Amino acid sequence: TAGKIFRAMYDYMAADADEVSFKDGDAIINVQAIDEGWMYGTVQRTGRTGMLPANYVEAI
Repeated sequence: TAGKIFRAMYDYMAADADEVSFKDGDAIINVQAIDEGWMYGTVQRTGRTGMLPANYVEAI
């Protein structure tokens, strides 16, 4: 029942207040998903919500 969840694999560095800073090993959820472009979830490491590069995080 809605248990896809995701996971990051790199230490992305937010460029502004629109992205997030998740590191490899941290987990995240999925409030949105533009696909073929960027993503959106709440950093479980702190709770900030922003965009994420699909070329960094992946599913598990």
